[PDB]
Amino acid sequence: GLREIRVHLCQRSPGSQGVRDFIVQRYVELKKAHPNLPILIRECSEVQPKLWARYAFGQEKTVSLNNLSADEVTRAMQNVLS
Amino acid sequence: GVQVSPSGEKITHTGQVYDEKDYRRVRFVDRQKEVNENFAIDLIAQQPVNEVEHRIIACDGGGGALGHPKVYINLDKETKTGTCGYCGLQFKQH
Amino acid sequence: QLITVDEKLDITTLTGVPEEHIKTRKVRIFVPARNNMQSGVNNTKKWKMEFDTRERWENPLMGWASTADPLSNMVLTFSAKEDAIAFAEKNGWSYDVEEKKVPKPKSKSYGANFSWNKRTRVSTK
Amino acid sequence: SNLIEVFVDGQSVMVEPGTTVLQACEKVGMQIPRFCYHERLSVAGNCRMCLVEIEKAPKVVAACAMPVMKGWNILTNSEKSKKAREGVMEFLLANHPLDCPICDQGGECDLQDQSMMFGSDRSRFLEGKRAVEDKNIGPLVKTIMTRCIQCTRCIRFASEIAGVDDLGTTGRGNDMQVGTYIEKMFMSELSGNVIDICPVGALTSKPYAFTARPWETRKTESIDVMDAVGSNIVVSTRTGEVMRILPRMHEDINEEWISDKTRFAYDGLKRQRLTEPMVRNEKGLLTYTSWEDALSRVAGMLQNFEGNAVAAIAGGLVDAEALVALKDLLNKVDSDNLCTEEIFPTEGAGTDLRSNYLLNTTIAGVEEADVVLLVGTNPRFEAPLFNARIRKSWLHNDLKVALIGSPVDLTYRYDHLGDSPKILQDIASGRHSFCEVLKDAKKPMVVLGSSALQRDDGAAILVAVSNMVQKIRVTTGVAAEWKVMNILHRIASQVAALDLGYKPGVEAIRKNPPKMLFLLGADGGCITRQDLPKDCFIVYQGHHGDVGAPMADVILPGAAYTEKSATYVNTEGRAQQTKVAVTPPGLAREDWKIIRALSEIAGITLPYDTLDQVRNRLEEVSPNLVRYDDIEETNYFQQASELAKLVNQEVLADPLVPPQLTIKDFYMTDSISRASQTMAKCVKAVT
Amino acid sequence: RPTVRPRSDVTHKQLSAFGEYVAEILPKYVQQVQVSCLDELEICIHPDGVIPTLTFLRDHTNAQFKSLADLTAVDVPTRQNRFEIVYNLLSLRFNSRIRVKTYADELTPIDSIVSVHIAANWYEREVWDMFGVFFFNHPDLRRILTDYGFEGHPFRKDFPLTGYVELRYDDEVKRVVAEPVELAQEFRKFDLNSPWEAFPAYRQPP
Amino acid sequence: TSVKPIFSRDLNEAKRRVRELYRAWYREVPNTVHLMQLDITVKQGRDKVREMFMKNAHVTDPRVVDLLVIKGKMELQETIKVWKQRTHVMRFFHETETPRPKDFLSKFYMGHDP
Amino acid sequence: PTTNPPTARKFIWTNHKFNVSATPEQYVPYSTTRKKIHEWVPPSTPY
Amino acid sequence: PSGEERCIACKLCEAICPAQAITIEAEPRADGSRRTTRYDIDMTKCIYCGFCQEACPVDAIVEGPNFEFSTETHEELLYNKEKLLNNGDKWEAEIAANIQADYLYR
Amino acid sequence: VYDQVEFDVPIGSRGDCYDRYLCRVEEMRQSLRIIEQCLNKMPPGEIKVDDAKVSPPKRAEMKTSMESLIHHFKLYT
Ligand code: SF4
Ligand code: SF4
Ligand code: SF4
Ligand code: SF4
Ligand code: FES
Ligand SMILES: [Zn+2]
Repeated sequence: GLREIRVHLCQRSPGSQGVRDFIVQRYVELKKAHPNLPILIRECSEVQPKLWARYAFGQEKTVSLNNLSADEVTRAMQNVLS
Repeated sequence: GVQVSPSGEKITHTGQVYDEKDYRRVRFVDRQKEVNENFAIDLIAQQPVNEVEHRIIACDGGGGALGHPKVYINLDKETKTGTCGYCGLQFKQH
Repeated sequence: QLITVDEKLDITTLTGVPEEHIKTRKVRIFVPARNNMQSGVNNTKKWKMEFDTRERWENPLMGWASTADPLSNMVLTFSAKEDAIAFAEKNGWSYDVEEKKVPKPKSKSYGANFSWNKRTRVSTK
Repeated sequence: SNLIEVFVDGQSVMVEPGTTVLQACEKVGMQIPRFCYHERLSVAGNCRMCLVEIEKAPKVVAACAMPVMKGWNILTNSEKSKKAREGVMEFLLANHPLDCPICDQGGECDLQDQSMMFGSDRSRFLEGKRAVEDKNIGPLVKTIMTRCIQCTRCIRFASEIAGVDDLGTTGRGNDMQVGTYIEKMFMSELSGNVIDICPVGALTSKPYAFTARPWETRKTESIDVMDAVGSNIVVSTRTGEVMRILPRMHEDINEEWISDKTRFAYDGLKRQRLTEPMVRNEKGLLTYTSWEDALSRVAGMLQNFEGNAVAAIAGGLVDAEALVALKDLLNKVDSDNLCTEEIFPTEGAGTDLRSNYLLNTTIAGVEEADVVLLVGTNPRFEAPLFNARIRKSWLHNDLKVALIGSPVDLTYRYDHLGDSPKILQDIASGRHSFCEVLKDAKKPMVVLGSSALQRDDGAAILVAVSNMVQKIRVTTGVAAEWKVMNILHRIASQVAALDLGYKPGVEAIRKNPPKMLFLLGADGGCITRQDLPKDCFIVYQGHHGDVGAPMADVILPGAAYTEKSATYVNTEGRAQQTKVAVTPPGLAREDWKIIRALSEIAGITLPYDTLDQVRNRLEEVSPNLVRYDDIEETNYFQQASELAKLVNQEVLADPLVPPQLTIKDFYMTDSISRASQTMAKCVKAVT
Repeated sequence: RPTVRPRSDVTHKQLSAFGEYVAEILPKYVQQVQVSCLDELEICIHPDGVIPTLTFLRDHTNAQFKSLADLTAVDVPTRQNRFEIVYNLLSLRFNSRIRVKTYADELTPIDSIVSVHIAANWYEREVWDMFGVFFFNHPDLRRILTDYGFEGHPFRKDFPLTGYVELRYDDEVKRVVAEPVELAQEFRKFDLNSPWEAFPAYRQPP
Repeated sequence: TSVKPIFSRDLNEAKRRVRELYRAWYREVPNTVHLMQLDITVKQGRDKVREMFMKNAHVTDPRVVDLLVIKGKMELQETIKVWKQRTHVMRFFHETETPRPKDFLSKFYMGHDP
Repeated sequence: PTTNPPTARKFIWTNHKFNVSATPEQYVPYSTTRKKIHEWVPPSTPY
Repeated sequence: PSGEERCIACKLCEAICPAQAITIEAEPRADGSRRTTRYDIDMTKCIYCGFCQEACPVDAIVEGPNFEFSTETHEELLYNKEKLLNNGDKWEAEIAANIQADYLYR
Repeated sequence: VYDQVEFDVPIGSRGDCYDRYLCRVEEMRQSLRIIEQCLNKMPPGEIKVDDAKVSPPKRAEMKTSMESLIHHFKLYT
C-alpha cells in the first residue's frame, strides 16, 4: 500500500545525471497518470541519489541511484510503483 | 501608604503581595513582614512646584556635592511642568 | 625515541569532567555578532566557543536565579576556527560551527545626493 | 585593473576608485571614529569626527566623504588627527547632559567609548548648557532631545529606507533641534530601528525603559518567526528572562534591520501562557493534571482510531522537528491527513517541485532585477524587509515596479494596472501597455503572495501567472540562471511543512472529517466544532491559549521559539535554526519530545531520542533542512508549467485585495502579537 | 612628565646584549629572545633545554642567576602547545632578573629541575595539580593545594569557576558527602570588553 | 602523526603497568576497610575498582594510559598512607544521591534532561 | 546633640528599635518584584 | 530632604561589587521615574569595601557606621530595599553628619 | 621613594632563630627611623595620578563636568 515517493538527488554531479534525465523525460506523464500520489522531488548538494518510497503503516525502502542511467532509473521507479 | 490585602498582608511601595493561595506566607507566621511606610511617590507629590523667571533652570538637589549631577531643564511648555529625572522636583516658567 | 600514534586525540578521561557534562551537551563555535547599538568592530575579531543553555529557575526565598549547570558562564576565546574545533574534538564535545559573516564592500558617493537625473537625490542636507 | 595604490601608515593597499579614506582604513583593518556615518545611509559631513591627516597636506580631510586619490598616505594616529578628535569631542560634550546614569544607552554609548579612547579626560567648559523640549512621537520611541548630537541618522533612515519624509531639522545654530514641527507620530513598520541607529540615548525604546543594562545581558543568536523571511536576531536575557530583541547583520536577508513587530512583541511571551497539561473535567471544565495522565489518555484514545478518522493540523510558528515527528507518528497509525492552516494549490505539481512555493530569485536578487511585478500582496506589512530591499533597489539601481491588486501605500512610487486578475491573461496575450516595458526590460521578476491563494480562486490565478511567466521568458530573452516566478508567504512554517509533505489546506479535513484531531499552533479559527462529529477527541499543542485551546479536550503546553532549538525556513529555502535562550515556563516541554514520549506510551516507540537524530530524520525526508544558511538552486519550472497548463479553472470577478491594508493590521497577526500589551498601545495610537 | 613613567635605556641595552650573549652561547635550545618596554628580558626555549639553560644561568660566572623567584604555568587554549611554563630567576651579584619560558601540552611533559633549584619541589607539584602538567624525575608529585579525591585541573581555562561538585554534611550517613553543584544565585557573566580599539600599537592585521 | 612518548612505547607495556597497578590496589583494598571503619564489603570495594578501571578501557594512547597510571598511583599513595579519610573514599559510591534515570520518559516527566 | 543638634527631617525614626534577632518583630526576607509570567485561565463554562 | 529616594537604578554598585552581592531590578514607576523594584544585598557576601558608595553618583547607598547587627539565622542577613530604607531612615541623623565631615576628602 | 630615605639592614652571623629575632627587632626600629623622615618630609599636592582614564575623578568634578562623569561610569563598570 504505497503512500508516498520521494526522490533525493543532486546537481552538477555524475551520480544524478540519470535522475535529471528521468525528471525531464518521465515525470509529467507519471503525475498525470497517478495525480493523487505525492512525488517529492528534493535536490541538494553532494549527496548520493536515493528513492525513499513510503508504504501504508510506517515503513519505507530506499535504493541508491548513483552512476545509474535514465532507463535504469525508470526501471527502478516502475519496480517500486509495482 | 501601606494598605492591607484580603489575606491581611501589607502592600509595599512596589505592589508585592503573596497571593492568598501562596505557601510562601509561612515565613511570616509568628513573625512580621518588614515594610517601609514612607512612600516617596507621595512624599515628593507633597512638595510644591518651583517657579522661575528663566526658561532654562539648573538642578543639583541642594549642596553642590551631596546632591546629584547638575542637570538643565527647559520650561518652554507652559502646558506641564519641568521635572528632574534625579530628584523628582518640578519647575515652572511663571 | 619517537613513537607513532596516529589515532584521534582524546583527553576526556584526564579532564575529569563527567559523562553528563561531556556527552549530554552541545557546543557552539562562532563570532559574536556586532551590537547594532554600537559601530565598533573590535569584538568581531576573535572566535568564541560557548555551550547550550539550561534551566535557570527562581529561588523561593529571595527570587534569585538558580542553576545546576556549571558551564553556563563558560566562554572560550580563539584566534582560529581550526584551533577552536581541535579543542572541541580534543575535549569530546559535539559542536556546531558558524561562519564569519563579513559585511560587503559598498560604493559611497557624496555626490550622488545631488544628481540631476537619479533618485538618490536627497531632500534634506 | 582600474585599482589604485594607497598608503595607510605606510602600508600599501589596492582600492577601487571612488573609495574613501575610511573604507581604505577598514580594508587595512584600522577603523576611523564615527558619529554621522553608516554604511547603509547617505553620507554627511556633520560630526567632523572622522578627520585624519594626509602626508603633505595642511588641512585635515573627512574620511567619510573624501574619495581616496592615488599616492596619498594617511596618518591615523598623528598629532593633528588626534587633536582634531579631541576638539570635536570637547565640543560634542560641551552641551551634553550628565544623564549617563539615567540613560539606557549607558553601557552601549559610542560617545562614551570614543570620549574614553580618542577624547580628553576633563572639561574646560565653565559656562551654561542648554536644554530642549522633549517631543512625543509614538508609544514605542522615547525622545529625550537634549541628548541629540545632530547626526541626522534618523532623518536619513526615514527618508531613504522607510520612505516617510516626516523628520527634519527646524531652526539653525545651537538653537537648532531635530524632530517634527508638530505633534506627529512616527509609526511605521520599520520605526524601531532609529533606536539602534541613534548613537546616543536621545531615542530609546519605551518597553526596555530602565529594565536592565548591557553588561548584565546574555546574548543568544536566533531568528524571527513572526514573518517568513527569517530575520537574524539577537535575544538578550537577564537571570532567565527575555529583556529585548535586537537585529543581527545578515547582508543577504535583512542587513541590520528588523520589524517593529519582532522587536516589540517579546512581551507576548509573558502572557496567556500554557504552563501545565490540562484536561476536560466531567463538568466539561478544563482542569490541571500531569503529563502521565494526559499522555496516557491521549494514547488510549489513539489506540482506538486510525485512517481518515485521525487528522493533524499545524499553524504558523511550529517547528520542522515537531512536524516530522507528528508525521512519523500519524503514518505509523496510517492517517496521512496532515494539513496546514495556510493554503497552497493542491492542483498541478503542487508541493512536488521545490521550484514552486519559493522565492526562486534570492531575496538579494532584487538588487540585480530590472522590473518587479507584485500580485495580490502588501509586502510593506507582510515581509516588510522584502519591500525594504525593493526600495533600496528602486533608489540605487533605478528599479521599475508594478503592482496588480488594490491601491496600496507602498513606501515608494509604483505603476498601477488594475485590481482584477484578468490583466494576467491580458499581458500574456499582448493587449496591454506593460508588454512594452517587459519587452525592452531584461531580468524581470514576478512575485505572488499566499494572501491571494487563500481565496477560492487560488490555482487559476497561479496558473495564469505561470503562463504569463513563460510568455515573458520567451518575449524578453533571459537565461536559465535568472529566475522570474516567485511565491511569498506570511507563514514561517509553511515551506517546512511543504518540504516535509503536508497537504497545504484544510480541504481534506472538510472532506473526510476526523474523530481525533492533533491541532498544533492553530490559533486561527479556520476549523472549529461546527465542522466535526459531536465526539471529536482534540489535542491542542501550543504555547498560547488564544482560539483553539478553549475548544480543546486535552491541552499539552509547549515551548516558543525563544525556548527551543528548532529549524525554520524562509520563502527562499534558507534553513535556519534558533538557539535556546530561556527554558520553558513550568511544565512546558519541547514539542518533539512530547510527541516522542506520547508514541512511546502508546506503543509506537519512535526511533528519535535526540535532536541530532531528529535532524538526521529531517535529512532523510528532505536533505536541505540541515544545510543551514545555504540556498539550493532549482531547475524544473519547465516541467512545472508543462503540467500546470492542463488545469482548467476560471478566475472570478471580485478583485484581489490584500488583508493588510493599513499599519493598523500589521500588528496583531499571531497569538504572540495578540498577547502583547504593547501592540495594543500601537493599534490604539494609530486609530 | 609627572603622570608618565620614566624610561631608562641603559637597562634595555644591557639586557639586549645579554640576550645576544645567551642566544649565541646556546643557539640550540633557544628561540624568541625579547626585551620589553619596561626593561624585562624573556628568553623562550625548547622543552629539551630546561636543565642546560638553568644550569648555565646559575653557574656561569657572568650570570650567577641563583634564586628561583618563581615557577608558573599559563593556559592559552588556542595554540597546540597550550601550557606556557615560566621560570622567573634572580641574580644578586648583578641585581638582575630574567624570565625563561618554554611550552607544553597534555601528554607532553617537562623535565624537572629539583637538581638545579630545590625550590621547585613544590612549585612543580602545584603546576601538576592546577594545570595538569607532568614532570619527569620528580621524587614526589601529588595533590598539594586541592582535596585528596579532587578530579580535575582547575586553573585551566575550560574548568568552570564554581566547579563540578559541592560538599555538605548529611545526618543519615554522618559524613561530609559530595554532590553536584546547585547554586541559589548563578554567577553573573558581565560582558565588558569594548567594541572600540584602545591600543593601535597592538592592532593585528586582518 | 609521530609523537614523543611517556613511560611506554606501546599499549602492551602500558597494559602491564596497568596490571601491576591493579595488583597493588586489589591487594591493598581490605586494609582500608579495616583501618578506617567503612561499612562496605571487600566485594563491593573490588567491584568498584574493576568498574573504575573499565571506565577507561576504550583508551588507546600509551600516553593517556601512563598518565592514568600515574594518577592511580597518586591515589593509592594517598590511601595506603592514611591521608584520605572515610569521607574521601566513600565519595566513590554516591550513597546520597539518585542518578539521572536512563529513560527518555523518566527524564521528560520531571525535567528538560536530554 | 545638646549643642550640635541633628537635622530635623521627617521620615526619620522618632522611636529607636534595638536588635530583634529573635523577637517576634524581627526581619523576614522576601522578593519585592511582582509576578513575571502570567498564566492562562480558561472560562468557567464548557463549550 | 523631600523624602524621595535617591537610587536611580544605574547598577554601578552591582557592577563594581567584587563579591557579586548586589542584585537589582528596576522599572518605570507610575509617576514616570527611574526607580527600583528590587534591591538586595547579601551580607554573607559583602566584604565591606565601600566601592558601592564610591560609585553611587547620587550618594544613595552608604556603608554606615553601625557594626552591632548580628543575628541568629542566616536569613536575617539577606537584606532588601525595605530593610535598607528602614536603616537609612534610622541612621540618617548620623550618616548625614559623617558625610558632611568627610565629603571634602573624596 | 625609598631611595630618598635612610635606614640600616641588620644581618646575622649564624643563621639561627635568635639572629632572626634580633633582625626583626632591629627592623621594627629602622621602621621608626624611616617614619620620622617620612613625616618630616611629607610633601603637599595631589594623591592620585590626574589621569582620569585610570584613577576616578573627584565627585564635584563628576557632578559638574561631562567627561569626568563618563570616566567615572566607565571606570566603575
Ligand atoms: S548618550 Fe547617554 S550615556 Fe552617552 S554620553 Fe550622553 S547621557 Fe551619557
Ligand atoms: S536623534 Fe539620534 S539619530 Fe537623530 S540626529 Fe539626533 S543623535 Fe542622530
Ligand atoms: S561594600 Fe560590600 S556591597 Fe558595597 S561594593 Fe563592597 S562588597 Fe559590594
Ligand atoms: S545604589 Fe547608587 S550606584 Fe547603585 S544602582 Fe542605585 S543609584 Fe546606581
Ligand atoms: S563620520 Fe565624517 S563627518 Fe561624521
Ligand atoms: Zn534634581
